[PDB]
Amino acid sequence: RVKRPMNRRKTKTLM
Amino acid sequence: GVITSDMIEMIFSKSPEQQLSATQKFRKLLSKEPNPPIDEVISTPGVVARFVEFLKRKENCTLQFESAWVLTNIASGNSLQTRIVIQAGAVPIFIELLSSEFEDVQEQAVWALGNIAGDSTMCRDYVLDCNILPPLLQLFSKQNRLTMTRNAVWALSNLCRGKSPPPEFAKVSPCLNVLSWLLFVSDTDVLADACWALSYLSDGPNDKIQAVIDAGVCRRLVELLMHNDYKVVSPALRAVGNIVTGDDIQTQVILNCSALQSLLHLLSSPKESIKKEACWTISNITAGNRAQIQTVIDANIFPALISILQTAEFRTRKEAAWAITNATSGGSAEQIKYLVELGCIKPLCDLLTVMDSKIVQVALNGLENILRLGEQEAKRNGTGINPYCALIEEAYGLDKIEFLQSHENQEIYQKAFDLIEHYF
Repeated sequence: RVKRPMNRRKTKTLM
Repeated sequence: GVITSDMIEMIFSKSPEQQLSATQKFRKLLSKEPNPPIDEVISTPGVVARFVEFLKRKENCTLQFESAWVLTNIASGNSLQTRIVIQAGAVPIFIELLSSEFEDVQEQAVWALGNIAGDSTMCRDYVLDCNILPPLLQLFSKQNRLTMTRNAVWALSNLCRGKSPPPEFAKVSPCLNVLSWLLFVSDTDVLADACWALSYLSDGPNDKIQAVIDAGVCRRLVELLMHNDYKVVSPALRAVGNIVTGDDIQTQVILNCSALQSLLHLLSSPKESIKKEACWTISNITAGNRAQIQTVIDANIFPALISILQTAEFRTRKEAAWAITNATSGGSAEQIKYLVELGCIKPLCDLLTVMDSKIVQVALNGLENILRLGEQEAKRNGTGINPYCALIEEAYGLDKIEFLQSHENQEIYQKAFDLIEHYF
């Protein structure tokens, strides 16, 4: 009720 | 220039030797650290589809591997570049490749799907619509390989990621059990991405957090609050803070795991991010019944919150102020007494001269709770005068309240007037 709420990619390299 | 004609020739050659040669040339040229030439490979209309076609070559394991690597890197770029991969039809092929006999291939498949689902809500839901998770979840049955388990939990986190709009909950909820026993692993990367998936699934109505509670993870989450690597503590703290956004029963679940003890430790962490999210978790806790407020008290949290309110950055001080204010809203007459005994009047008053209007209102109502209680103690009439009207004056409080008359915000100005008239 009184609660307040809160407020990706990987490249591949051989090296 | 960047893509010699020899490459396209070998790519469309029917000799597997040359096919592989040119495909791995593309792979190497896309593994560049600064900026691989994604737009250059997409500008040759018939190569991306050609790679998609190579993915179906079960005869040759190396060729699907290299092609999947190329396509992962292409899918690691902008949204347009991955839309090229999608409308080339690569998603169902990758999903079928999850069940491949060759392990390198299925690892690259889950990586590609992780990048694709990590694009946007539309790509995420599209990958979900292709039935990704039934073959994805069986991948954890083999505890043999580590790199694969890492890639799998990260792809899962992408499938759960996004709140605008959230994924279809029934579509991604069946991964709760596998996450539940994935929290007992040793590797930090797997733990971190598992906690991230749990943090995403816990962001929502009390129904979704109730589901993840029914998965039985709160205990291991709080045990991970004390993890040594912050890559694990950040998302674990976030997931716990999400759970404590529910009703009293489901936050009491977190309290029964003895979480306040470790949250107190996190209130001293050097990372201000963790300090802030711990203050936020505790504020949500102190918005509850008198017993949850009391267990926050008996954990000796309010000393640390008052300290943080005096010396921390403003972003953190906000959540600390919400914590003590919430404790003053629905607290016992003796609990707020403990608060003022600790000396919370000076911090709240110090918060009145600040720019942010909303937390000024926070401090105002947090003081008005103390004033009203003090007036209720005065209603007893053992002593006529309100005892707190002098304690707030000694802290230069009414000075700042008076200044709040000239405040632009009508709510703040009017509230200051009401207070000065009623209690002074």
